[PDB]
Order: sequence, then structure tokens, then C-alpha cells
Amino acid sequence: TDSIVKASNWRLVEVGRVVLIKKGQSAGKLAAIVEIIDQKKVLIDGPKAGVPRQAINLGQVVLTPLTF
Amino acid sequence: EVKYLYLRAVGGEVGLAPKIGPLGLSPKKVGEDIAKATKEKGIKVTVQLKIQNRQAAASVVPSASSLVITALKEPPRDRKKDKNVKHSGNIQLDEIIEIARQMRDKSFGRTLASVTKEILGTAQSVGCRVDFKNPHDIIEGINAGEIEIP
Amino acid sequence: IIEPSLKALASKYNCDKSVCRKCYARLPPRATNCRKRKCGHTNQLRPKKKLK
Amino acid sequence: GIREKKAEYFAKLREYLEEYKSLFVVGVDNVSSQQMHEVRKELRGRAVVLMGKNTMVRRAIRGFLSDLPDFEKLLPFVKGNVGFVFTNEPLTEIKNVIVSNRVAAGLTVVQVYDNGQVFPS
Amino acid sequence: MKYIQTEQQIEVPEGVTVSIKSRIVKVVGPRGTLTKNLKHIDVTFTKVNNQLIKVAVHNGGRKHVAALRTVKSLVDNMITGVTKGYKYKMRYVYAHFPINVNIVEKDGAKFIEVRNFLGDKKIRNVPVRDGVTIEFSTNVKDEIVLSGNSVEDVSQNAADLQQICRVRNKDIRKFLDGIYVSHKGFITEDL
RNA sequence: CAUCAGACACCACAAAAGGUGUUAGUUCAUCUAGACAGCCGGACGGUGGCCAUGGAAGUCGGAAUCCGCUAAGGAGUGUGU
Repeated sequence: TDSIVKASNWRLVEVGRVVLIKKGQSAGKLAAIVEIIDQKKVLIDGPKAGVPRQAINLGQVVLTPLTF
Repeated sequence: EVKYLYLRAVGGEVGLAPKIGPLGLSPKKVGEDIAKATKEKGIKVTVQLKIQNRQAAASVVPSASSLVITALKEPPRDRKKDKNVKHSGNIQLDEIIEIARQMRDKSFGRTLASVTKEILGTAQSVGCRVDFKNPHDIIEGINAGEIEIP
Repeated sequence: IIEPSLKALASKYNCDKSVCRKCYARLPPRATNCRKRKCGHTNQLRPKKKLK
Repeated sequence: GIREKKAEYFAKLREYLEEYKSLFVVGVDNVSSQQMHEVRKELRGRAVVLMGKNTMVRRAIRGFLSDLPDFEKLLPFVKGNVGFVFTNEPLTEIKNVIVSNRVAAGLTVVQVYDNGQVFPS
Repeated sequence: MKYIQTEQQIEVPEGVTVSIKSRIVKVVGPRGTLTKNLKHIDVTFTKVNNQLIKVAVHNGGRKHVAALRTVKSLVDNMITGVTKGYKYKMRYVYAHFPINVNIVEKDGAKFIEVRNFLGDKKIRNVPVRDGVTIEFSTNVKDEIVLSGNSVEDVSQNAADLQQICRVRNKDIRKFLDGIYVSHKGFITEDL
């Protein structure tokens, strides 16, 4: 019998969270959060998947449960 | 033998002692005349630290620096008739307010004679204490006789 | 005879209040804006007046 | 003159550190103006009592790492309602004057510092 | 400015265990159990260890942060209520008519009956809420003591007992009669 | 966030004054040279200063508005008498 505070395991943004781009010219590719600018924008680059380094919104991309 | 300590106060010659000394085995009317032998110089308002021990009124005099500065002032008044303030500004006593104030039990936590000589020499609000100057602005220039009393 | 140790407590609950100027509303004695919205949350306050 | 008063505090703390060698940190809490006045009058010969802001003492020691760094062993002991006693008498007489005199029913000595080291005394 | 995360740390003593599923909060310990429904507040609990629980609000405004700190105070109030308790010493204040207070049981509700307030003929009755008990103190005249576990129950029943005796159509600052909350402490006599 | 929301010309209305509602800003000061707030303690001595003396010691009242110790304490902010 302990503290049963449960989880709410979100997936967090961080430096190196890998993300899935869905809207735009890249359209469903993997890239990584290089450095998060502010509350809604991140900075990504997916150089093996081809997508260039760009500031991008957090509406155009979705967090994936993988990190590095 | 017991211990009784009271603080008698300002009186002209023989000027409510009964309410403060009834429980100490002492008199009321004879105790009013017992304080006349100390505050009779000394015609300025001061206090008297009376120490009665269980069978007699033995009043002593507390050394007061403001009354010592009032003892270096003008005494002229008798009783109840000066009609304005019964106050008097008087002589300087540039060195007499430095020996008597530094001998009144060394109050205020002084570490010098220019300390007590300014504490009880610049608090003058009834006298002038100078021939060509005034009090309360001589503390920064009183730097003489500090090594003599200490 | 309310034995004023008690009467200070009743005056904590009834006397030591401030009163708004515009809306006459009872307030905490150290407030700075009246809590009501009909006076506009104004900052014009006065003490509740003591007896005599 | 808050800049002036604080620079004066820096200057006098630099003065009283580099003039005395016997430090007595005292655990003086809630002490009255009557007890302290008879401490100011009694210690006119050897000891210098110095109260004040112990967290202004924090930066005062932060800036004094360069000159005599052996005073680095004091900021964990400046915690608590403590004050400074500056003298040259090493252990006995100052500790006997502070603790024993003027007690009624806090005047102790919590730290003793002599030339770099600490002593229980 | 949209604070990026604010947090608080609830300390948990030995004898209590908490249980937070989504926002129902159960706290069980040496005096009983307390439950509080906090679905209306949108905060995030995280056990860092058995004795410390960090609540946190991510990306909140201003009012949202105020909600965070008052969540901390609510959980702490349940925890100190189920370890220690609460005990409000209310005391009668009467001018000429001695206020008479009893406890009656009617339909199993346990009302507090207020008689002869200001010399009235109206019998007042206050329902005692569940979780609060009422005693009358030894060797202190004209005192009532309301002790329970919840803050809300004890305090709201104390306010019910105070404000059922408001004085109508008189100068309230002359007629000071009533039953007023004097002391707001804990049941455990050591503290 | 509105227990009278607001909604795009002409066009079918609204003002002075206020708001620790809430966002942004300007200037100055404390600002880390540990402040602010809160809790625990002091809040000295000259001094019942000079006085109007039934009584006035901060305190029915008047004017000077000081100094020493200081880390700091007012010839005192009210109450009390």
C-alpha cells in the first residue's frame, strides 16, 4: 500500500526527439528536434530522409515515441 | 530586614507618595518631608531613588545628566509664579558640562568623554550652553578632553 | 458585561471590517479593492465606524 | 547611500578580518537591547562585537576568496542567528565572558576560529 | 506569458498513503480516509517517491497556475486532516440572555439546537455534517468544540453555527451576541 | 470569459471617471551587494528632557526635533491610565 499516483506518460519534446512530418513537401518523413525555439515551433533536420533543416510548427508534425 | 525601592519625583520643597509606599512599612507624611533633605542647588526637576528597608524611609538621589545640565543653568524661580514657562536659558559651561556629565554614572554607553559630553551637552532644549553659539550642533566640534575622563 | 477579551473577538467579526464607498459592502479590514463587481472593483474604502 | 553603506560594510569587514586573528561566532538569537548594551559597555578592552546581516557576510566572504582563503570554513557556520566577536585572545577569557555573563530565566559561543582552524574550546 | 511548467511538492508523512487515479484523490491514514474529486482543475500528478508527489501544470496561463497552488493546499489539508485532524473552538458571546446550545437527534440527523438566543422564542437547528463531532469543553465556560477530519465539513459547520445567529434589524456593533469561532487548531494535543 | 460578451463602413449610438480582471510596455528605486512577504526577538540610554504640576513618563497641550551605543531602536504610531 503506497502512493498510487499513476503515470500520464506523455511523449515529451526534447533535443533529439524524432518526429514524423505529415503536411508539406516532406510529407510523412522522419526528422529530429534539434533545438526547440518556443511554445509552438521546433527546429528540425532529417538529413538521411532528405528533409532540410527548417523551423517548423508543432501542428505540421507529430511526436514519435522514439528518442535519441 | 526587607527590600523596598521607589522612585520619588519632581517637587519644589516638600512637593502622592502614600499610594506607592504603603506596603513597604514606611510613612506617608513623614516620607514627604524625608525627600526635602536631598532636593533642596538641586532646585531643578529630578528623580530620587529611595531605598527603604522595612522600618524607615531612606531616600537617595539618582544622578541625572539632564538635571546636571539644569544644575549648570539658571535657578531663578520660587514656586508657582513665573507666569510664562518658568524656564531660563543660562551660562555656557563649556568644560563644566564635560566633567559632570561624564561623572553621572557614564550612561548611554559612551566610549569617550566627547561621547557623553555631546549626549548630555547637545540635548539642551532649555538652555543655550554657549556664549556665541547654540546646542545640538557642537557634537562634531567637541573633540577636547576625551582622553582626560577615560 | 461581555468581558472584553470576548468583545474584541466579536468586534473582529463585526467591527473590524472596511466598507466600500460606492456599494456599501462589508469587506476585510486590510483590503484594497472591493470584491463586488457592481461597484466595479473600486479602490475607495473606509473603515466601518466604531461605536461613539 | 545604500551603495555607500554596503561598500562601507565591505570595507569594514575587510578591515576587521585583516586586523584580528581570534574569531568567536556566537549563537545570539532574540537578544534584547538591554543585554547587548551591557555587552557594548563591557567589551571596551579586547573584543569587538559585530552583528549584522549574515547573508551580506555571504558575498563578503565570496569576494574574499583571494585574500586569506582560510576563511572559507565559515559560511556553513554563518547559518543560524549568529554574530561575530573579533579579538586576539585565543580561547579562554572571551568564551568565559560571553557565555557566563548576563543570563536570565541566547548568549553562547558556537564557533571558535584561530588562524585557519576551528576549535571546540 | 504562458509559464512552461510550474510545480509543487506535496510532502507525505509515514502513516498515510495516497491514491490518485485520473483526478480522484484518496488519502488513507491513521485517523481515516479522505477522498477529493478534482476533475475540474486539469493538473498533473507525479510521484517522485513515497514521501514526495510533484503536481505540475504545463503551458498554463495565470489562473491555471493559481489552480495548481491551490491543488497543493487542498491535498495538504486532507493529509494534515487525516494525520492530525481539525478542531474549532467556538465560544458563546452573550450580553444578557444566556445562549443555550444542545445536540438533539431528530430522524438520525443530530442537529445542534440553539435556544434562547437574544431572548428569542425561535428554536434554531443546524444539521451536523458527516465527519464532524461536537463536544462541550471542560472548565472553560460557554464553549463548543467542533472536531473532525475534513477542513470543509468542520469549517462549514462552524460557519453554519455562527451565521444562524445573525442579529436582524439591530445595530450589529452594539448587539454583539452570537457564537463565534475563536481557535482553529488540530485534534492532536501535542500540536 | 463578460450572473447586459462581441461581430467589420455609410447605418441604425454611447462619454467622462474608475478596475491587484488580464496581456504588453515606460521611467525610477531596491535588485544577486540573499531584498520583498511571512515567522521568531529587540524596539536602548541621556529622559518623568524643558514645562503649564492634583496629575504629563511618547502620549488633554506648546516649542525645540539633539547626541552616544549601534546592527538597530522616534524628545515615539495608536491604545492604556
